[PDB]
Amino acid sequence: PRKLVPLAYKQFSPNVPEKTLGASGRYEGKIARSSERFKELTPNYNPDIIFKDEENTGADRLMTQRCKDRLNSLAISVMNQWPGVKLRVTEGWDEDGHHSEESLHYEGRAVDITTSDRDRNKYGLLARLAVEAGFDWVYYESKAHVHCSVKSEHSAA
Ligand SMILES: [Zn+2]
Repeated sequence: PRKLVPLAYKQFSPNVPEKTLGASGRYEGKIARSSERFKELTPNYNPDIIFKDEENTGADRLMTQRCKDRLNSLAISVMNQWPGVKLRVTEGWDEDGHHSEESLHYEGRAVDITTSDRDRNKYGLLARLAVEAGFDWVYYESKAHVHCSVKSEHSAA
């Protein structure tokens, strides 16, 4: 086994920019409910994940299949890491323009996460678990959350 080293505040892994092919790849444009690409999004109702849903719209649950798969893997690892604690999503798909101009939040490929107990001291390790869970980019963006994203299925050729 390898020793698990938490990410430090503002560290990102892999250590390259988010929207490079070695990480989560390109911005593909905003997804709105009326978009054809809204069909890229699937609602995550994993009982072992808490969703903040501050907008009261269920947007936080709507994400791409790859995002869902990586998040679901991480959910198991979080419960393993801290028995009694669960993975929590505080911001998923954003319909409201609350990020920078070309955010993967706008297309359901990024989630901001915490632990269910909101113990900020756990977040560096949470970030390392997100890397181990296979998220394509993980960024300890604020003391209050870890930003995790995935690539799209649209660079296969
Ligand atoms: Zn984020």
